[PDB]
Amino acid sequence: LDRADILYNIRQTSRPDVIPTQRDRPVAVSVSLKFINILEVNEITNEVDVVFWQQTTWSDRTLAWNSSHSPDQVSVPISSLWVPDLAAYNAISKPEVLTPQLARVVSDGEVLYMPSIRQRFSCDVSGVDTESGATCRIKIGSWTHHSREISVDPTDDSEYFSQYSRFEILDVTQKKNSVTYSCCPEAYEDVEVSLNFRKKGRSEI
Amino acid sequence: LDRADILYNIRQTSRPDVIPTQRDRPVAVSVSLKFINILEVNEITNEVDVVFWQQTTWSDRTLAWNSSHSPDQVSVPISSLWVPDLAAYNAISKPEVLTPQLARVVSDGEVLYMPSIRQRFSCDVSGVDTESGATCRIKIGSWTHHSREISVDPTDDSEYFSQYSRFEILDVTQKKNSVTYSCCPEAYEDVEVSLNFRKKG
Amino acid sequence: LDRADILYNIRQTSRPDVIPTQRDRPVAVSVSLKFINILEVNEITNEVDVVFWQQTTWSDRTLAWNSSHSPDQVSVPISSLWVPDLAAYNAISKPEVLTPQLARVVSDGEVLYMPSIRQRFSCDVSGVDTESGATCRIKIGSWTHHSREISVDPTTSDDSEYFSQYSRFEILDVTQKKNSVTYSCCPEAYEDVEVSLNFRKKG
Amino acid sequence: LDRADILYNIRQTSRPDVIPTQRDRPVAVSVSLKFINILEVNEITNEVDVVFWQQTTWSDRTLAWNSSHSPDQVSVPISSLWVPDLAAYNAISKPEVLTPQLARVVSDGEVLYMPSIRQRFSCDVSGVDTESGATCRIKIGSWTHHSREISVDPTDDSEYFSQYSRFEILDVTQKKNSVTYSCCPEAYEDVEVSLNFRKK
Amino acid sequence: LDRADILYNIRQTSRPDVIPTQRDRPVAVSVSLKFINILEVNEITNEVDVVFWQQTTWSDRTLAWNSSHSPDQVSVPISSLWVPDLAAYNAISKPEVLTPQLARVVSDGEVLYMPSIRQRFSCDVSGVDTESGATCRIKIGSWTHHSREISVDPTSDDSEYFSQYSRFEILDVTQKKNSVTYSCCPEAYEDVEVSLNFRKKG
Ligand SMILES: FC(F)(F)c1ccc(OC2CCNCC2)cc1
Ligand SMILES: FC(F)(F)c1ccc(OC2CCNCC2)cc1
Ligand SMILES: FC(F)(F)c1ccc(OC2CCNCC2)cc1
Ligand SMILES: FC(F)(F)c1ccc(OC2CCNCC2)cc1
Ligand SMILES: *[C@@H]1O[C@H](CO)[C@@H](O)[C@H](O)[C@H]1NC(C)=O
Ligand SMILES: *[C@@H]1O[C@H](CO)[C@@H](O)[C@H](O)[C@H]1NC(C)=O
Ligand SMILES: *[C@@H]1O[C@H](CO)[C@@H](O)[C@H](O)[C@H]1NC(C)=O
Repeated sequence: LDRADILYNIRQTSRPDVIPTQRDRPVAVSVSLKFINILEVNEITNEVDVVFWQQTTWSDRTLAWNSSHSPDQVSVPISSLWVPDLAAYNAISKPEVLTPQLARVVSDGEVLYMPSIRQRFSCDVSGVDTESGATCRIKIGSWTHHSREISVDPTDDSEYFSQYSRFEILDVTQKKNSVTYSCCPEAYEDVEVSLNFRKKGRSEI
Repeated sequence: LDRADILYNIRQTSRPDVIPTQRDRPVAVSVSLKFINILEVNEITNEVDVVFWQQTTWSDRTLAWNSSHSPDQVSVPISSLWVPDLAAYNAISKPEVLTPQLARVVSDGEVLYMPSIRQRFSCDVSGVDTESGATCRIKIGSWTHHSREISVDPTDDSEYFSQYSRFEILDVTQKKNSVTYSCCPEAYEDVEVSLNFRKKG
Repeated sequence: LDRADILYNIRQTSRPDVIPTQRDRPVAVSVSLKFINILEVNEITNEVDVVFWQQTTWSDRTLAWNSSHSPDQVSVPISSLWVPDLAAYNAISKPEVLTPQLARVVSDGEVLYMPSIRQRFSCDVSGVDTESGATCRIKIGSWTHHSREISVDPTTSDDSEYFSQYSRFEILDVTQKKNSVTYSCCPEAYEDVEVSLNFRKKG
Repeated sequence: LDRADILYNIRQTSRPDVIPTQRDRPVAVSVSLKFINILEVNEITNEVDVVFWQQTTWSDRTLAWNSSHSPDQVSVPISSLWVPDLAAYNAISKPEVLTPQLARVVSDGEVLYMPSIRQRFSCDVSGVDTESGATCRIKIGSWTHHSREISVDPTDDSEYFSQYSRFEILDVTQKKNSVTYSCCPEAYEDVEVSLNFRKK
Repeated sequence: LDRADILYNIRQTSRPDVIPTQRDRPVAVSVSLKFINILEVNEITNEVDVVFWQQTTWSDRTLAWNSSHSPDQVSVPISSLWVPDLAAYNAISKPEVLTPQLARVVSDGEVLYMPSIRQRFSCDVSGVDTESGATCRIKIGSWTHHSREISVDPTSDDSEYFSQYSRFEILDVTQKKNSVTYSCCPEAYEDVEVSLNFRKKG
């Protein structure tokens, strides 16, 4: 197969509305945020404006092809794929996608989607101007798929962080959690990302 | 049936433009706001910028399937479903939907749609910096379907509200009302949501 | 007929690009603004930010059905209908439509479309802080259809009936009058409704 | 023919990606800006926010019909027409179109497209608070078509300016410019609009 | 062939989702920024708002036609073409495209795409108010195609198209080839690093 044949097959049999569950087991979605910049912090309102790469991986076996004498991977527009309906539960702006909306599909059906996102959050900005810094927690999970349909798992903290930010990263921790909504008995899995950061140049003058 | 068959059937037959009235009774729509954040308040202009989850449920029997050896629920893009034409009558900004535009459909045709919305309102902000706080009333009902076509029913306070807001919720009440427009004799049902909130000390 | 049949017929025979003229008479479009809020006023720049319901009615006989044992009215997405190409000639922002983009269609082909719009205008804000107030004129007409294709008419109810009690401003008077403009370029006249909003800052 | 038949024919045989050149002559595009408002001026940054009607006309003979017992003109959505790929070379914001995106098509194939646009420009704002005023020059041309494919020609310009603006128009001049760049052998046309305005 | 036939052929067959690799060589993409304006600079936050022409060229032989008694070039909407998935790795805003989204296609399959973009960047603004000025580095490369699929190469006066009305002036522009690696994957991504040396006029 060549790239043209693989992309044709995906475009033609793309069920983007259909979650690719295998034998009624959940789709395992891995999520890791790589922080690139912290642009605005407001200690009065407890709001932060951040740029991050949202590394997202899952399997969709309906995409798979025989890689013998074929590409091992192709770039696919996400409009041609099912993508997990992830939301940041404490976002106060829509995610602004800064990058081309293409995912990488591996011949075994693994999908890697990593948009660069600018987004504003409600989180704890207290201590940003101190040595120990602020800890802003961001919670990401499926909006509509509970734990029997989607599982969410986490996958240098400053490796891609801008050296030119007014802020610096002290630590990033990413832990699995579970939330319940009042309407409904099912739990939703989430990743809770704790961004420990502080303002550069905190000497009193 | 599997998910692929159910979603195919819904996409092919759901009639998103067709209100799913049964035997000329109104469609019963339930609406409840869960307040998540209060972002900006202006006591001079009487404007508030709020984030809320708009829990919306109704029945559409045209979506129903036999759940024997089948999923009991599916996630469906709202572009493939009829959705009630709800509007906040005192909104001064378009609703900004922060979440994926998917609804949950149950095999009996019950639909659950709960977008996270950021929206600005004209309401009473007087007393926000006092112990008793401000009471901002938000009115939500059908833009085009009167009470013979859509009924709106409300059916805890602070449960999902951000601990990091500058504001705190003292009380939320959600009560059924009716409005009439000058053009037309028919009443439109609404839910009136009273948000009692104050600036934290 | 049921709602499903009527909406199917409209969706299938919808010519949304085709003005529904009858026997080469103009389409009579009625426009009435119901002011809901005055949000920002700048007396230096002569700019106002207003929210209004734009009550818009016209006839499209291609939509009509026999109402015997049928609904008298249905809700239709405006993407399935011809709608008049109305513009506010002194708007300085795009109209922000706050409401679901549905119209009501009556079995005789009458259409009622009433979006809630937030929009900014260039108009006379002088006198806003006085007892007699400011008079801001908003002109709304067809962008491309002259008077032989579209006529715009005010309708024949309290000016403040839907106006927010929480606005910093109050309405003293609203008048809505028919106006015609003829440009040097072109022989044809373009109709508008001129809406005069007399308002002031509350004491 | 009636309006329904003409609009059907246009929608069905619309090649909106195909420039309507006749016998390898350029498409003659006329552009005139009618200034409506000057909203924000910054003399420090040399930026202005303006509202104008962009009167745009050209011929597309593929649209033409016999006007005997037929309308002389119809309103057509611009998504059903070829439109010139005009850009304002000194714009610093996307054009905000304030009006319905319809053009008028005449039975001889003339197209009249006149959007109301709000747009921000980088131009000379120096002297805005003086008697002689500022002169802000706006250059509009085809982004991808050289002079053998599109010619741009100027066609009152101040007549419909808002009496309520903080600013007033002293003069508008609109001239043709033809530019050959070092990169490329072909000439590109533009219209250069000089807006002489001042604070009242 | 006339323009209508060429544009019909491209619209029917161009495969915009398909990278036009020849015999498993990478697609050679040339990228050069022409700076038009510097609109806002913040020395505290190290942010700049810039307008530039992103001159972008590559070959797609699936677009080619016989130019005998035919146009040598046509204008094509980029929705009908494969375009490289270029991103500015240090952008902090979406690219605002100010121009019609059309490319020029030459009869040999060369594509020339040059959008005018307004975009905000995180870069070194230190020294902007000094004689030596600031040097702001912008890195542009493929978001999803590594060096075996896309190669990036740089291709007049640095101020030739720069606005005389900017508060800033350009001292120098240099454009060099580099490579980046991401943690997920062993493969390198080629980029152009554009160094904009500029200062405040006043
Ligand atoms: F002011 C008010 F709340 F009492 C009110 C709200 C809405 C309203 O009419 C709407 C009914 C749905 N379609 C048209 C507008 C009348 C009064
Ligand atoms: F300025 C002018 F005289 F050149 C001019 C102005 C307007 C015009 O047509 C208007 C009437 C139809 N709706 C908006 C444009 C033609 C010429
Ligand atoms: F600089 C350049 F070589 F990249 C370049 C410059 C100008 C140019 O054409 C102009 C006229 C047509 N619209 C774009 C600018 C093309 C390339
Ligand atoms: F920071 C940096 F410049 F060193 C850098 C930039 C980009 C990068 O990886 C991207 C390559 C294409 N896929 C998305 C990530 C790694 C480092
Ligand atoms: C993949 O292709 C190879 C080589 O042609 C062959 O061994 C095999 O049939 C294929 N594998 C599967 C699982 O279909
Ligand atoms: C539903 O499923 C069961 C199991 O096959 C079937 O026997 C029954 O008739 C069905 N009933 C309805 C009403 O769908
Ligand atoms: C292109 O067409 C011309 C004229 O019809 C013909 O002479 C020639 O063989 C063609 N050229 C190529 C390289 O195919």
